[PDB]
Amino acid sequence: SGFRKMAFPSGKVEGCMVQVTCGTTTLNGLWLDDVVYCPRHVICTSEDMLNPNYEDLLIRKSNHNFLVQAGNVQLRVIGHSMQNCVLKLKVDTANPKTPKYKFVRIQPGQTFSVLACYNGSPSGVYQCAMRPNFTIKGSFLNGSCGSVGFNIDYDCVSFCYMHHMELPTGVHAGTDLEGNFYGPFVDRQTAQAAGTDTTITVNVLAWLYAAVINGDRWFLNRFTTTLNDFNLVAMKYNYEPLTQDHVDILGPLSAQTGIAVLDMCASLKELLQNGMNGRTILGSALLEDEFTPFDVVRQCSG
Amino acid sequence: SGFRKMAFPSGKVEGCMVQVTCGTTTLNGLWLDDVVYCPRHVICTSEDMLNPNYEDLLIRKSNHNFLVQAGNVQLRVIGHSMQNCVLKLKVDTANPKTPKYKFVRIQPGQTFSVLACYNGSPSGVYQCAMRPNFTIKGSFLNGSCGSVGFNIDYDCVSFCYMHHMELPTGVHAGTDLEGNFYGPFVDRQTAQAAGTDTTITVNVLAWLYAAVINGDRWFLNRFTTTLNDFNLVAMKYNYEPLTQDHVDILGPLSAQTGIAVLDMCASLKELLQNGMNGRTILGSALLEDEFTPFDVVRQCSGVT
Ligand SMILES: O=C(N[C@H]1CCCC[C@H]1Nc1c(C(=O)N2CCOCC2)cc(Br)cc1[N+](=O)[O-])c1cc(=O)[nH]c2ccccc12
Ligand SMILES: O=C(N[C@H]1CCCC[C@H]1Nc1c(C(=O)N2CCOCC2)cc(Br)cc1[N+](=O)[O-])c1cc(=O)[nH]c2ccccc12
Repeated sequence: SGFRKMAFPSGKVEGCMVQVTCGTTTLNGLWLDDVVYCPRHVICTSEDMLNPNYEDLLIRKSNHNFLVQAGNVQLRVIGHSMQNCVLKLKVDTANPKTPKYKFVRIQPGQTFSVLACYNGSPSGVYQCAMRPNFTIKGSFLNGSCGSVGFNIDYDCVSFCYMHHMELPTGVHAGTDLEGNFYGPFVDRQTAQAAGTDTTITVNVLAWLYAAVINGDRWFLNRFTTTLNDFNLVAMKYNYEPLTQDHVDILGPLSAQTGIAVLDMCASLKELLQNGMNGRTILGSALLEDEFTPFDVVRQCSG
Repeated sequence: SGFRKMAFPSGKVEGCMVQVTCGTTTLNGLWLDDVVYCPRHVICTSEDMLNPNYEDLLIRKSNHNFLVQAGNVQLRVIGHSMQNCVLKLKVDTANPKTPKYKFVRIQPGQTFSVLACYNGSPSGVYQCAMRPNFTIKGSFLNGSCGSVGFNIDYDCVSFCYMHHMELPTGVHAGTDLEGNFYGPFVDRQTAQAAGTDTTITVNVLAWLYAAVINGDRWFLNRFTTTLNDFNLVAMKYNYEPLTQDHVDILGPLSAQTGIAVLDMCASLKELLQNGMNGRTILGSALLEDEFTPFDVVRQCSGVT
């Protein structure tokens, strides 16, 4: 029993973190085989960031303009190139702690663990969801760029996020490990803002199943509702529409608890237009949307 | 910017987790140097659990009744002894991945990270507080016993919790690495119940400081308070009383924000009186009490 916001164990990823310095900028790099991956803005001065020409800036650098430190050993850089917004630094030593890994690009609504790092050293791990507006509500200070987000399946690390920036509202933006940005953002110091966000409805329903699994049942009701009748109510409260595929993805949880998906929607609808009336669910006064159906199944089954 | 319930990186502890089996009972062990630590109830059948005499049960065991597995490798058990509620299995191999470590016993209100494990394999990490009633609000299933809680200070892992059981209300109880339970709980399947819990007041204040550090001031007010008036009010909301040691512990946060501790106490009093009125603080609609002052300074300063 119990339900916590649980991150994946971070050991496989700690073994890949390094410090990348170029000029006056120091940040974090990801060391996999004989390549270090890090944000391309490491090569910019603050004046460069106002309007950077990365191709032109990178040509002015040689391999010796990059210092890479893993622990107390300085890795020799033998080549450099860009892929989209990530810099790839070839080093003369392969990382012996390189795990089985893949680069994957995730969708809004999917969760992942973040290993927050500074100067190549881990500070902590936490669990994040990609918001529908493609930001993440992270915890990042100066020097955090290059920290990565990831999932683990069996022995294989799926890197999905590399951190690049903080927006004026204090939320964060980054790229996949192929350097493609999540959301309409650019690595330039210019006016940028997070769009209006919505709530990940499939994740809220999964978390309501987690609460029922853990004995919170006061919000279940006698009513039922159609998917289109629910979707019309949800859209008025800035909730993402529920698709039929979402319902199929909630099948396992509905079978475990015996509560039809549309019966849980009927409860969620009543929660949205009535509130919680001073009560809590799993220790929260808000409807939580940073647990996917798979996350609930995993934590409630090992 | 931002504020998250952040756990310590788990790598140094991941390399210490093993699987311990005795009979048909399996659970997790902690392998440090040539010793594996685990809950002593690994030697019990379910019939033994109502009124076990662990001295009598252990004397009937031999070294070869314990199978300890680290990955695909079996570790030969060469000795065994009990210390309070933990079993110490000596093995013929010292753990090459042993970190620098310490055994500590924490206070009510302090936090630590839990590496939840099953069959010797870590499956997740999260941050916990020792509640005032000496339980933790964990996430644990059958097979999780022997999972550990820990902090990191400098280069050293401070182990502070080993998991033993789940109480009827779904909260959790365990021991330090000496085998002494937190609270009045015992490793018997007898009627046990968490007492009534309280809110960790010094942690709520530290968290309000994190909100200020992150740029929010809407909950401050022009009032101050005496410490004794603050405690008279706060205890009517089932908040733990605030001591002068606590006030000194909030010093660094108070000095960084320019808000005196007793002025933050005034704000807390008003929050308890009014609630948030449809607002949130660092993403929460309730007053969070599972961040210590040291947690706040660490996450707001980038300690690695
Ligand atoms: O070091 C961080 N950022 C650097 C990294 C490389 C240089 C540009 C900058 N990134 C941004 C930012 C930005 O982060 N800031 C933060 C406030 O000051 C300026 C604007 C905004 C836009 Br718009 C575009 C970019 N960009 O294109 O890289 C940074 C990261 C973090 O998560 N949180 C922090 C908290 C405090 C201070 C710094 C950070
Ligand atoms: O395997 C777990 N526990 C086992 C470990 C071996 C000894 C007995 C039992 N510990 C207890 C418990 C207890 O946990 N339970 C669990 C529900 O059914 C019975 C009562 C209560 C008291 Br009172 C005393 C003890 N004791 O003395 O060990 C266990 C751990 C967990 O965190 N969460 C779970 C969720 C579901 C099922 C099991 C667990």
